[PDB]
Amino acid sequence: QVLVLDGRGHLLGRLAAIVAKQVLLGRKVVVVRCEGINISGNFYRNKLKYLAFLRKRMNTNPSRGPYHFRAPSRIFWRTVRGMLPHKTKRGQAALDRLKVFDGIPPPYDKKKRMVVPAALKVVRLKPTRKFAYLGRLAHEVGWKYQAVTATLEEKRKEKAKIHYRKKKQLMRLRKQAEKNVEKKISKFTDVLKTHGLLV
Amino acid sequence: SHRKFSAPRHGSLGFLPRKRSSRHRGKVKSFPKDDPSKPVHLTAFLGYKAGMTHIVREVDRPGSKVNKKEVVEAVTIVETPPMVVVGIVGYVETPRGLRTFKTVFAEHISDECKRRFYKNWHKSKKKAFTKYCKKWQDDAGKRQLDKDFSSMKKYCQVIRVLAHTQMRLLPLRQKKAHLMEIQVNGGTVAEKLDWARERLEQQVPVSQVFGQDEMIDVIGVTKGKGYKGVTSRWHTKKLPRKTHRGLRKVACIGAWHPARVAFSVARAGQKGYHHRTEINKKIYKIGQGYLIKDGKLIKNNASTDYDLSDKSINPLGGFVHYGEVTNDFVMLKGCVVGTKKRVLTLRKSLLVQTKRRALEKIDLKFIDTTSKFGHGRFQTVEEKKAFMGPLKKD
Amino acid sequence: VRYSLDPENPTKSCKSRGSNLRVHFKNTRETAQAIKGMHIRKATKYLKDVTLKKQCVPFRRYNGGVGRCAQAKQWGWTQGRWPKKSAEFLLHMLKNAESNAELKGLDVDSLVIEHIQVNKAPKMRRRTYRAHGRINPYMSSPCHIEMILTEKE
RNA sequence: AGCAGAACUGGCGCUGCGGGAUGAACCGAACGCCGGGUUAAGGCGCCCGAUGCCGACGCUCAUCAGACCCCAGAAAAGGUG
RNA sequence: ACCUACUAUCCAGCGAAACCACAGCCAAGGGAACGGGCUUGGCGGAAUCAGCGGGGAAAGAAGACCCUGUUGAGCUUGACU
RNA sequence: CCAAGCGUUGGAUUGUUCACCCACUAAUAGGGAACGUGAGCUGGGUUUAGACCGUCGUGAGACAGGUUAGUUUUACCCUAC
RNA sequence: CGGCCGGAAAGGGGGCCGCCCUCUCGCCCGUCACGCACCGCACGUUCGUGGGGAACCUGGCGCUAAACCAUUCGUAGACGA
Repeated sequence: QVLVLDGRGHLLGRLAAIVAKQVLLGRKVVVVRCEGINISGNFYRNKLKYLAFLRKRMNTNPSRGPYHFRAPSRIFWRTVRGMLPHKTKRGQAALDRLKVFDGIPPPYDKKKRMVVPAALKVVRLKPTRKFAYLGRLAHEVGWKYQAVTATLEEKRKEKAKIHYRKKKQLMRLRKQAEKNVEKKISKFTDVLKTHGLLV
Repeated sequence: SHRKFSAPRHGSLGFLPRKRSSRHRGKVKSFPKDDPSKPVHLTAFLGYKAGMTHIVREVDRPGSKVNKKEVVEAVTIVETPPMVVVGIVGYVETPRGLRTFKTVFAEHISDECKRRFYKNWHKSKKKAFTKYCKKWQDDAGKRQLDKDFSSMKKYCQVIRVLAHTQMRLLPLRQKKAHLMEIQVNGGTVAEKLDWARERLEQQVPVSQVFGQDEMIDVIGVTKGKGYKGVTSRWHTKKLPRKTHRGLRKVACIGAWHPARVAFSVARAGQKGYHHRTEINKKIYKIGQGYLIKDGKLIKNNASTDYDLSDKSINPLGGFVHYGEVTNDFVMLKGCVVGTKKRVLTLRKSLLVQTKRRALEKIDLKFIDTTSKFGHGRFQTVEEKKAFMGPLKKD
Repeated sequence: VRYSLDPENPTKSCKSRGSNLRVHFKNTRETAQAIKGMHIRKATKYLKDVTLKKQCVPFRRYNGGVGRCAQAKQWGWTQGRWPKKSAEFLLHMLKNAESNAELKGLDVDSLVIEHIQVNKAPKMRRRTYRAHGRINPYMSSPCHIEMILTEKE
């Protein structure tokens, strides 16, 4: 009932356009690993794209001007907000269903992350083109927690490896379990093959 | 059109929010970073401004016109009684910033520190930490305290210490001590935690933290000056005498299509009581407080290698509007922020000090202890007695 | 006469009313809202503290340019004031209202005011003198005050 | 010259509607109150109804890319991109 | 730069006036050619106090500067009677 | 070539914009924001009514021809700070 | 049912040790019998001991505080703070 989308390898505008439509349909979408979001075009193109965005501020009072968010999660939150009717009541009610996170929170580390193949770099971009990581772009423009998130993301990398290697050994005993017991499960096995489930 | 003759703007915009400080005690916004090679030590201390006086010293800077000459320097007197460590705090480090992990206090807390946890000490029953101090005489409590300490061994990255000043030794009217987190910089987390556990309920003198001829940073609140105009706060040009609506103002504020008045224009408002951070202050001398041995006390705080006089740094009649300095003190070159009796934050430098100025040792020759309550002309009381002689009242 | 609100129980209720009282309407309404819910002996004690500047009257509606004081934080407000004539005229009225209750045989020490209403009286006519031979109005603002107390334990 | 003065016809003035982000003159189409269906001009990644077609063929990398009549900005010349 | 008096500040009391389509946060666009309202965006949090003069193309008076009226007045003369 | 980060002065004369000269300086660059800025200041000049001189007109009077003296109102409303 | 540990980036009633009672009842096939068979008809069927609020229950376990005003201070200040 809650969409947990992994942001690694996902294009900024293609993911935001699909999330914005799903969020407006009453679906709670949680986007995770926003530092893995990457944008087509060379890195130097996107930097001045964001640096000239920084220059756009209110002259008389910059505190009332555009709030330039530097975190990768809030940058992705900004581009979804521009894809939504946030000036209306239903637009702001939609944005409450969106939840962005840098790295992976402990609420969402022990969960399966969904992947949008339509909003993917490997699908929508030619292999000879250039792309820019949002995580590198954020720290290079004012984000202070890239190395902070990298070590905490490093910490859960072997912690899931322990779970996965235990998971393989857990189902290695499962796959070996049929190997001793075909003589008394063939009654259930063949009817699962006539209907096409193990063939 | 354009401005006829160019001139730099009045006032820096880095100190733009010239409001009254939300805090009264100076705050360390950025503690010095730590490396595991150094031993564990304190990085900040909290003192109180007493007064200022002269100094005489030899200059040993090569290549100057003033080399090997006697000079006078304005020096601040900051009375710095030792602290009492009452607790420690651990900090886990998050992608959203720095977050406190767990705060562990002492078993019994002195009533000077208990003043801070109350807005009204007279009406209160002084019931703070009464059930928390019951955790130290039950066997489940000690195991929980060790479990809390063992939890900070694993997860905490930055460890600070909670220490408070001692109002009993100071001559100030107030008795409410100021709590302060001081970051402990040194080795790894484990020995850092064990060192602060030992230092609980212990006296921390100034000499552990700072040393002589060392760059430090002074953090404090500006002297209050109340509501002020643009001429006093921003130092703008006074308008000529022929102005009708006044002359201590700003004449042209803004342009037309800039339909809002800008944030960069000098306007009247609160002047003073601003939080400030002054860097590169030189410690000429870390003094010693009054102490009694063999019956009589020792007060030769103003004694140097050449003066050898048993006078103290307290001038004739005491420091103006402060009192008498009886505890140990630090002597900082140049004026510091804040008025008399103002709480001052002392902090180690955030920059690597390798200069001719910052590595020059100081040898004091004469400390001026004359009366600052007017044009004083005598160092000690008995020197004036030898000059005046007998009086009518004798 | 024809009161603005009928009491839920006329046997346990007493009334008082003051018409064309020369006191400012805006100061009277502000102290009428703060006096509405309290007990009658709590009401009289509070009114004496207003005269002695011990407890303030929180100005909520007619508060343009009214200075703020430290005593308004007890009311969850910032702007406070201590109107003297406004509290003094409606101090005699509960004294009038106390006499009506004892004449009806009601218990004085348990009366609770529930309704108090301040209505604008007709404005008196004076004048002031301005520049270039001009005369401007000097409207007085008296007001009508009527309240109803009720027995409640 | 969004300047002044003429010829034919159509519009605005006198006129709402869909579209061109908006818009007196542009495109389509003119109007009693409604239901169903179907279109014009325009569009069909999100705002924003509609391509979430297993769309076809090629061109293009910009450290100032480009994106739809009116229309809202560009020339001569040069490039072993 | 500092000092004094009366204000300005607050309080006890008494207490108006000008002005007021509705009311008031901005960037760009278009528009009757310099928008608080329209479009696209930036965004937006009760009630207030002391200042302040950027804006409200601020308030004062159917522009006296210019022109028209087959509207006049003071004055002059080689205008007409 | 990148480059507006930081600076671009004190004075004689003239209301001056502009202009010239003296001196210093690293340099004394050019400009916009209703030809920025009068409820911020000044009224020196243009540009009333009083006058003087030159030219023109018989005359009343005229002169991007000079000279002289000539009331610079109001925030306590909303926004912005 | 008790412990035991594993969780700190915004942390689970997760697993393991022994317990006094429980059945091969758990589940899949096949026999016996029963269950308003409400006589064709709709928001049925859960998460739901859902969140919040008064009042009623039963007992156990407990705790006997602060803030503000006033006054004072003057490191502060128009008033507040």
